[PDB]
Amino acid sequence: MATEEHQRLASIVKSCHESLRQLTKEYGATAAWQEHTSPRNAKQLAEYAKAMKQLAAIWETNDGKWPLQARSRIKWAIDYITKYFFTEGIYLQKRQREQRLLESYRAEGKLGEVQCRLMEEPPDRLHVLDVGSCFNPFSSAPHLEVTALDLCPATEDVLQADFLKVEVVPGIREPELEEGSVRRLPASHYECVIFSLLLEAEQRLQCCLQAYDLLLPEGILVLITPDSAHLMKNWRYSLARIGLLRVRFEKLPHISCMVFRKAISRELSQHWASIHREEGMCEEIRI
Repeated sequence: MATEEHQRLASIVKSCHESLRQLTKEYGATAAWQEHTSPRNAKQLAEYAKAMKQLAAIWETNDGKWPLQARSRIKWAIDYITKYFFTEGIYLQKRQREQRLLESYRAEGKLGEVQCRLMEEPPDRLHVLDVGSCFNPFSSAPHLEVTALDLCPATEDVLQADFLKVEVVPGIREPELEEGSVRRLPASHYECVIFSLLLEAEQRLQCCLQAYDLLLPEGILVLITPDSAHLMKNWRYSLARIGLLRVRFEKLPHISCMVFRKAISRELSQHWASIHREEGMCEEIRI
């Protein structure tokens, strides 16, 4: 029961605390810190100066509490990402488990010849796209290079954007902002995409398509949804159909947490959908 849930929860957070202490030692500071302590614009030095006033104020007022206290579910998300790319090389584990299946499919002759795409060695700071972000929390981690965007951002550092409305155009390496809200995004760029803003048919699916396009080969898409059962399989089919496979499902005490991975070949995951289509599964993403 929930005894297993909590027993796993507490262990994940200990793993995360330990791992992040280590990572901080290596990186010296967070991505935002580096990007901000060297201001190129007058606006940038303003941000610096206001942040200094913020720091003086945080040091004198209270103690032992950095204001933004990240929530436990988010801590799971960091932990998983760190393990998938760095500490546990799970992407490689999955690359083996996936290549084996492709072999098996071409052996049946069920899948023909396939051109694939695999990812190079993981970079020192991982491109993370936190969609529908509240307080760009993944910015707190040292190894993360976060691009956060909310429909209605409340921080200076989250980008005005409607996710479903952005052209994912390959050949650029930076988000393009026309009129203070994002118009164009670099296609196949991010190691990880986080559906912070949970999805709740056609819209509910297209968001995942865009995510797929934004992900690099073997990238991850992370979904947090509360307890508020068989539907998950009925559209794990649908996700597999688009091109990604459920590579993790954890049951937090009250929340449920999923990670899908952009497979080595899209044809692979689509054929896998064919095999595992339980009769009475919609091609779309439903509540």
